[PDB]
Order: sequence, then C-alpha cells, then structure tokens
Amino acid sequence: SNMVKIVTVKTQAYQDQKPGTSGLRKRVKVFQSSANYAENFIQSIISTVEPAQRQEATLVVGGDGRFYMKEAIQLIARIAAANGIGRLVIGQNGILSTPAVSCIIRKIKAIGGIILTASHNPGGPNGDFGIKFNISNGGPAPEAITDKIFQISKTIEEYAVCPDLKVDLGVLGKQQFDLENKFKPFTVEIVDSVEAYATMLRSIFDFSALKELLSGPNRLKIRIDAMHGVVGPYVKKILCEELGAPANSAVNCVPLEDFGGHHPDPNLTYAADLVETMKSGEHDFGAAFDGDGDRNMILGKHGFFVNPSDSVAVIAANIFSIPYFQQTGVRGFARSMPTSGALDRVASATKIALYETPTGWKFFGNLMDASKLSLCGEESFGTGSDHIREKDGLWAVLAWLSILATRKQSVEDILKDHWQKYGRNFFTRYDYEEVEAEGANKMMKDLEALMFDRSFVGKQFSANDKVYTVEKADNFEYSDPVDGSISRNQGLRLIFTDGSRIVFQLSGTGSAGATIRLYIDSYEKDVAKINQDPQVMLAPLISIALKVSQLQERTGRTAPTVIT
Ligand SMILES: [Mg+2]
Repeated sequence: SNMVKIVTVKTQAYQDQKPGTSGLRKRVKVFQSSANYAENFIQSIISTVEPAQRQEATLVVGGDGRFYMKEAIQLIARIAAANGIGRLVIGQNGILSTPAVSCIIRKIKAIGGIILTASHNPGGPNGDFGIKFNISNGGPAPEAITDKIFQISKTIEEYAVCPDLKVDLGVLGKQQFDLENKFKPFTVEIVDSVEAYATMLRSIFDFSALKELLSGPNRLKIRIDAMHGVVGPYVKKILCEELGAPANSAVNCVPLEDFGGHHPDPNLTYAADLVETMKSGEHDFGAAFDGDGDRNMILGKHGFFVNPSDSVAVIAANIFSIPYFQQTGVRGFARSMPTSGALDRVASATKIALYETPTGWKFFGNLMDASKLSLCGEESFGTGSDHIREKDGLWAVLAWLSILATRKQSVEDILKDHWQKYGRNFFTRYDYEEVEAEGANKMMKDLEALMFDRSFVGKQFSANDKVYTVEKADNFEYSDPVDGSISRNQGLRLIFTDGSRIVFQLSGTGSAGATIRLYIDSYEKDVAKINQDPQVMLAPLISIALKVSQLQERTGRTAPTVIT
C-alpha cells in the first residue's frame, strides 16, 4: 500500500556510532544482530536537518551494491518519510557510485545524500557495511556535522518510522507515499544509476574523440576492471555502449553483493587478474576501480604500472587534452603530503599553485570551493577534479584516454617522456600492519625528537656513492587558508636538498594494533637513472629511513607487510 502510518519506536542508544570522514563502518553482522543499530544512525543523521527545512529537502540515496545495501535503503526511506523529508532520489536497484551521488546532489541541489558503501572493504554476509553522509555541496559531511550525529546517536531514545512503507527500487520513475495525518506526500524518484553521471562526463570529455579512439580496427584496446563493484554498469553504458569499446573491454562489470568474494581494492595484488591479462601484451591500457568508484589503478601495455603519484602528474602535464579544463582553465593543483613530488615538478614548470595538504577530503574541498583547485591526487590510488566533490576513478580513466588520443603514444612512452622532461620521482609506500602501538609510538616520538634538534638540518646520509643532505625535518602542520583550521602532527617529514623525501605516519590503533606508513620519494634527473628498477633506486633512502627511525629495533619488523 502507498498509504502508510507514522510510528514512534522506542530504542536504546549505542555508544560507538562515530561516523568518521568516510562514514560509519561496522561488520554486516553488527548491523544485523544489533537491534535498531541502523535505524538509530539514520535517525541521528536526519535529526541534523532543521524540521522546517525537511519538506522542501531532497536526499540522494544509493550505494555500491554490497550485501545489506537494499535493506538499509528501505530503512532510510521508511525513516526519512516519517521525519518529514519531502523527497528521496535513489539510483535504480539502489545502485549509485560515490561520484554519481556527488554529481546528483550538486545537479539537483539536494541538501545531501546517504551513501551505502564501505569502499574497498569486503562485502557479503560476513563482510563490512558502511553508511556515509554527504552534504549539500556534494562532498563528505565535515567534522562539525559528524560530531553532531555522533552526539545524537549516543542519547537517542526514539525514532520515527513508517514500518509499512516499501519502495520498489527496480522500476524508474516517481513513487508517491501518502502519510497518515500528514498533508504533503513523501516522494521517491528512482533514477537510472548511470544517466546523470554519464551526462556530466559527456560535457567534461570529447566523447566524439573517445569514440574514434576506442572503435574500429585501429582502436586503442582497453580492459577496465570494476572488481565486481559499483562502477560496472558505468563502464558498460559509457565506455562500451556509448563510446563503442567492444563488450569484452568491461571486466568484472556486474555488481555482486560480495564483490565476488574479494576486496574491491585496486592495486597490483588485489587486481592481479587484470595485471595478468595486461601482461599478455594484447591491450594498450588497463584500469581497476574500488568498490564505490572513487579510486583507480592505471596500467599500460604488458602490465606497466603507472603509480598514482605519477598518474596525477601526467594528467596535469597534459591537462588541456580534456575539454573541461580548456574552458575552466587550471585553477590550481594539490596532493596529499605523502604523495610523491611529481605533481610539483609540473606545477613549478607551468607556474601553477601547488597545495600540499594533510590527508583528507576537506582540504581539497575547501580549495575547490575557493576556485583554487582543478586537479588533485593522492598516492593511495586517488585522482579527482573540481567537477564534483568526491574523487572519481572512472573520470581519471577518461582523462587518461583523452590524453592517449591527443598524444598518440603508448602509456609507457608517455611516462618515459614525462620522466625525461621533469625528472622521475621514484616512489613507494611501505605499510607495517598490526604493529604494537606502544613501540610504534615510541619510534615516532624518538624520531621526532631527533629531527627537532638544531643540528639535524644539514646532516648528511650516504648510500654510499651518493650523499643525501637534510634540508628540512618536521612534523607536518597545515593552516587551512579557507576555514582557518590548523592540522598538527600530520607526519614526520625528512626533506633532502636533492628533492627527495622520507615520510613516516602512524595510524590510529585498531583492534589488532596500528599501521606505520613509510613513504619514500627519491628524485632523479639523470637519464642513466630514471629508467632503472624502482625498488633498486629506492633502496638507499629505504636504508636511511630504517636506520634513522630504528624501526626494526622498535617494532621487531624486518620487512613491511605491504609494498606499493
Ligand atoms: Mg572508495
């Protein structure tokens, strides 16, 4: 029935529904086995909306397809309706990529959106589930709002719900629900999952150029792996149906509730199938996305790996191959501090501002909203532009395809030319996982004290054959030029006179300990060095980093858990 009663349900608050910067993430079993866990959190989000503004408000709702998503969406509809939210816009089958949500919020001027995703984390009956809140600029809810949600969730005693309301998520169009003893209806609009996002890309890129690139016998041959996650139908409808790439181009492009039993996390080992396909030499270009579509990995012929720090620098260096930037101009470049300095070389040469921010969306969003930021990158497979207010993996792929079309060179030849022009920033990230937090903190504090001494700047480190000289050493701090906030203790930086850096970060302590992240950025300009093996060229600075930090002595680790 489309005539439904509003009911108040007494509930018991939980104490741990703290939404963080990427949403509340708990095991699926937690959501299923804890009474009113989901309901409490959804009500807490909706209670941040002024009652007077609810009727004219729209919330965009969708997710990455993982197990439990549709049940969660039904809960959101039932609770939003009962709370006087006038309208929901929901992707068909509940499916919306995180970039598509950002796109739709900004296009229709919604007050925000609720995204059902835990991004790269596994899904399924034994997997993870996540609930993310975005606000009216299409971006993540900032700390002041997530703080309020948390506060509400810890003392909630009741929520409002229409228990009999049920949305058909499979059929396009407007469904209206008349609420008992409420004058105005509740409206749900089911939209095609891809349409608005594709229409946005169709304006950003030259689809005629891309169709020519991707179709015919002389076509660029691509393999695009959605990793069984949300971007699948976007690949099929945009790259295959509209742009004419053959259907076999679309890899793992049917969304699965368990992401096929694997982590939808794009890197060389979680996307090993794509890497092996690329190794055969048949395809010119490959790419992988994470579960909600805001991260991307870029591959060339034979499985040549474009590391994400280089990827954003290449896009910057060929940015006017993309029609969007021909019209906006380039307002600025940015990277998170641990990302390699490759982008900086391009920005310096082209005389464009480079903003080096702490890790976190808010810093990019602030600069984009100031019209100071066109292109951003993170070493963790993140690339974006100010076209929306989330990173966007498929966008980054179409950027690469636009560049390939104008340059008429292989991926690898473009990188080789880039390194020859700008020098090469060899780059790796070492993750030491589940380390004992007390020894790891001791490592960091002892190293910070070493770096703070007056004599540390100017110290020399040898390989030997080569001398690295400390130019600067600190614990990174950032004063945000838009919101005035000061972010402190954002990472230990060893900055060397030759353009190289070592960066140490220590994560928060989880149930199994903390993660030490060690970033090595070694700059080389010599033609005899820029095409050598990266782990060989990085080995001297890796040795210096392990020696100065005494990491093995403090943690007992002789090797990182993961190398990227
Ligand atoms: Mg993601």
